[PDB]
Amino acid sequence: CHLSDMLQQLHSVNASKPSERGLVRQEEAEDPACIPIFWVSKWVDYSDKYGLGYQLCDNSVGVLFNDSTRLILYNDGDSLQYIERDGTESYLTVSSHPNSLMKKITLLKYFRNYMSEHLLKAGANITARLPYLRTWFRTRSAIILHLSNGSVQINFFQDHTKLILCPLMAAVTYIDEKRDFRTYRLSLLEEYGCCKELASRLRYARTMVDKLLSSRS
Amino acid sequence: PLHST
Repeated sequence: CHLSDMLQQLHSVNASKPSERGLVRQEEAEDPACIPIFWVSKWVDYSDKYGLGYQLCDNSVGVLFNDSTRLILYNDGDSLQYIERDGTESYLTVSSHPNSLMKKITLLKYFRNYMSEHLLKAGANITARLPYLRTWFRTRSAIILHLSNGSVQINFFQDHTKLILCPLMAAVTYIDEKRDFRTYRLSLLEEYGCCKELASRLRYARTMVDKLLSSRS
Repeated sequence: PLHST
């Protein structure tokens, strides 16, 4: 998939030593035409029993269950997509679903209710089929989320900073500690450099992408 | 953490 492209893009920026070569002109790497369409605005890790629930920035929700199936609820509050482990998709609604999906729909509704009532929406200030969560994992320092549109999002726990990587735009959005949201073209970070903080996070991102590539299926 | 901010 496009993970290989993402890895190549990150190799290229990291190899350019963007924080170690003199005048850094990070602002000139910003490219508003690359702003992502979707990212994860909230998440709930209940994976010891059920799975990982999440909200996308369009107020849709989803769950990646521990059996590797997914349920997606569109922001209309009724339309549902069910995705099997193999990626096979079917459509239904909360109002009309097979009884076999009863338990999973109930769980989705609990996750949805929780993420409607609680937590801050990441990227809240910011305004193409709906992606689903292909896979995820967590380390001690971050949660890594891989969307079916090829995007990879990394949220760092301690300082609340976040990266949204898109291999189609070859771009990274960095959400900093003050929740400022800036989208950069990766090749322009090569061209113009960046601060050591972003540089360090892009090195970490490369390692996370290698982990995704080495743990497929 | 077990959920987001």
